[PDB]
Amino acid sequence: APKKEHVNVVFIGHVDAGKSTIGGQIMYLTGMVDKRTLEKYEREAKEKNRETWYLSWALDTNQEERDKGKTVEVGRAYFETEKKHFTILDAPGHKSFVPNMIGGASQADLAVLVISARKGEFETGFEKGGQTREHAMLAKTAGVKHLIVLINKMDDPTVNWSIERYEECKEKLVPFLKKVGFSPKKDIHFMPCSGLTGANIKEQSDFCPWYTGLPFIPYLDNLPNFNRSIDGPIRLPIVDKYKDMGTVVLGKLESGSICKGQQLVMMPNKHNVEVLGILSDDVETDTVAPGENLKIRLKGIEEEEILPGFILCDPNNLCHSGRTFDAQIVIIEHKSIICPGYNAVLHIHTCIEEVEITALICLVDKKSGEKSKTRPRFVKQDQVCIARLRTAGTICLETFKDFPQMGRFTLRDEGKTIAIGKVLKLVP
Amino acid sequence: AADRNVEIWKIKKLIKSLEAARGNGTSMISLIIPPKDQISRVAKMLADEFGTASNIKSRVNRLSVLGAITSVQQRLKLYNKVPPNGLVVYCGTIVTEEGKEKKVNIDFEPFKPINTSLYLCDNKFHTEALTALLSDDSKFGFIVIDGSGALFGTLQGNTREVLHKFTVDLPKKHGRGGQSALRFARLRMEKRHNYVRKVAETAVQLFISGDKVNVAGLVLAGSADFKTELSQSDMFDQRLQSKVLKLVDISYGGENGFNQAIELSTEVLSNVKFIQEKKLIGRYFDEISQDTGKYCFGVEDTLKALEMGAVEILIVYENLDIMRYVLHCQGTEEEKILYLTPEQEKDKSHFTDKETGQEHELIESMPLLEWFANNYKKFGATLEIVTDKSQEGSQFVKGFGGIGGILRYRVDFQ
RNA sequence: GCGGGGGUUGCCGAGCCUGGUCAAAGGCGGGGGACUCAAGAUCCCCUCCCGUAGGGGUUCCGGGGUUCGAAUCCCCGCCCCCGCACCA
RNA sequence: AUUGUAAAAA
Repeated sequence: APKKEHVNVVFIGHVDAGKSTIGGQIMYLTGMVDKRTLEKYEREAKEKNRETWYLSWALDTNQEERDKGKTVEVGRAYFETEKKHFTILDAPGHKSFVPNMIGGASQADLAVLVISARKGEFETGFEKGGQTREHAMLAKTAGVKHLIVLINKMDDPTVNWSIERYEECKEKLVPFLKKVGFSPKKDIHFMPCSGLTGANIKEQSDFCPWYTGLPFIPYLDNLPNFNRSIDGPIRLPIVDKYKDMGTVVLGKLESGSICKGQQLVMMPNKHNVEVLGILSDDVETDTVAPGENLKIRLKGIEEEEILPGFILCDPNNLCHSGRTFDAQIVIIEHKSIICPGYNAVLHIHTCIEEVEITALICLVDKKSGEKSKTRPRFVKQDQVCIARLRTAGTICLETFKDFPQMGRFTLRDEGKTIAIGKVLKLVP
Repeated sequence: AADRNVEIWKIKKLIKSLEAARGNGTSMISLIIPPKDQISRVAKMLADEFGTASNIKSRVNRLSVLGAITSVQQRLKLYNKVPPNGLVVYCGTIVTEEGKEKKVNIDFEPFKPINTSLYLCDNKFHTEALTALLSDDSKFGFIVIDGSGALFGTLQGNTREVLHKFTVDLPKKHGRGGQSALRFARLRMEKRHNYVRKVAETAVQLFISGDKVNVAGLVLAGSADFKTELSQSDMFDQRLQSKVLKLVDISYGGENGFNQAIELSTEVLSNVKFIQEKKLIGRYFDEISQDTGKYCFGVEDTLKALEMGAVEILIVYENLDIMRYVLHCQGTEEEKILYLTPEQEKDKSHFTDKETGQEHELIESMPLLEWFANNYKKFGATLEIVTDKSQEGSQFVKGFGGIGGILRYRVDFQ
């Protein structure tokens, strides 16, 4: 009988964008957290002299996070609208913590890009040093295709629902998104809000008459753009590990359905393992269909050295792996020379493994897909080519042509992005 | 300086080609007579050695050991005194390529004084002492902190080496909007507390030997908040705290963030000075990123480009079977100067690549780095002999061929 | 610092108190040998530099003075060691 | 009234 859909929603934002504050509202306004709880959050924050974080302390959990008003470890919280069940993902407001940010990006399908409009906070977000770049290269890398752009901090001293700041946000993002992750101009939705007062999250503001579109909680519910459910022999990338009620494992069901009490096997590992209890998204299930962010209690031979960034797989039809591969790379800002023997760290899904380019194949154009018939010394900025790649150890991969969320990769070195990679031939 | 490039090349050669000097039995004497000793004392103690090796056991081993004490006994009376550098002698008999046998008799005076003594007869020569002649730049320690674990390692030259590393578990669940701070504090205020403790433990176990830091200093690499707690700790206090060269804010940990901690700390180590060579392979690369043209790569371009002007830096790779040959011409009374590798060289009739097949007659052959060492100052300013162990090093050898130059003008190429 | 006495050939030490009869006794050590397989006692030869014929050259700390002539006679310098004492 | 190392037993 009637099921509400299980998908997560993720908040990617400027460092100071109030990703926690909007979180705190959206649970309160859907009743998921009690009045008593808001009173206690008010009190604990005041007593340690932290007034303007009352809502933020709902998502900011750790000490350094509460203190500064933005996350460092990934945070998960459950709320329920009229059509769906959500787990909402606060992704770190600090930038040294990219492993918590990739696991937040990975569980998406849907990503909400939260931009602060405040003078100082807005402009700084679109620089190289901001978090907007690192967040857009991750959403594209995780499969995101409908971007929700939420303009926060809009009822503030220096913003009076400024249509000019709002237009500045839109205008700046269409080329910035188009450049960093190859986004098209459309499948983008804009909405002004404020997180501190909750303006335009559930009810319409009268400080803002010019925006007569839907608020955030009525919208998000009624958005049709969800592409999560994938039939096939079954696949789970591990996104998080932790002990609570038994040992628990979190990931996205990126192919098929896994029933309670049954074998998996892990990969490349080949580690036999049985489910003990299934919480799909954040409620108990015994059956669980594809596309749902799984939170499984496991029983295995190992349970505390269990590594994130490898797959669980069918026991039954286990799954492709490398450690040698050919791939298309596209050189956005090394910005200098890559020739053969170049190294970097490799992001696919929740993996972050070292990699080196063995031999360099051929040059390829952006247009038509057409390769050169000769082979080069090297490649430079704004070109594209095909290269052979060895990882340090062994990763499990699909081809981009198989499934792009296990195929699309990011060449990470410094706090920058050198190329966006597309795996073509899995060797051996 | 250009004269010490040649010395190091010689020493590399010498070192390798004295292990490749293997024999059998105890026919392979290594003798190192230290600064200003007593010629007669040594020569006598070798007549005491010949006397006991006149038993020794096993026929051909006797007779060969005798003939190899005899070679030194005769030549050691040539010397008037033990020079200030001492005498290093290596006498024996070795099998070489094609399973052929050669009586090897070496006796020299090290360029820099030898600081060790040794009379030892194995079935190969000993080469460990000659490493001390070129000696050290250091040798840094690297602590890599991350919220999943930590890693103890060193960087000596361009070589990252991993000495030790452990992983930590933290419960990443604290509630769902109604956050339990008893879940926050309970296990973490002891995981984190014991972890800065164990970092300081595994820093004192690994980076301190004989009451002193073995490495020259520590570079500390880490994610936020875990390192300003570790640096200023009382657990890290005393000797480690006073050897903190630089810190580094990094985006990842482990071996991934061991690389990123050198990228960021490059010029503060310094002088490593192999790291600074990797920087300068950086600088060659980002000439080649631009239209300004002071770059060349490969043999061909690079070569004619050194011939018709001058390089500021001439950058060559340490191992390197490419050599300068001078071939006369088959027609006689004309000649060719060509660069070959072991494969082309085996076709002694053409001495060239199989696809061309051109006829030649070789007269002399100088190793391409040795030829360069002996003329870099008449063809440019500065020479760099370079390693492959760094990501810039790796690239030089793989996709330029371990040969190129930063010129003093705008060149053009094929 | 002030004095006093010393520095010899590879080393140690005579001989220098006897200026020409000192290229320097002796010991130890080195080198060559016999000794009878090998050491190695014992003994013999050689042992400042240079030189084809016992020739040339240079010595007794460095450098001068006096003498036809000084390693040997007189003075200064450096260096060493020793007392006593202001200061070190 | 000296000193002498390394792979032999159907």
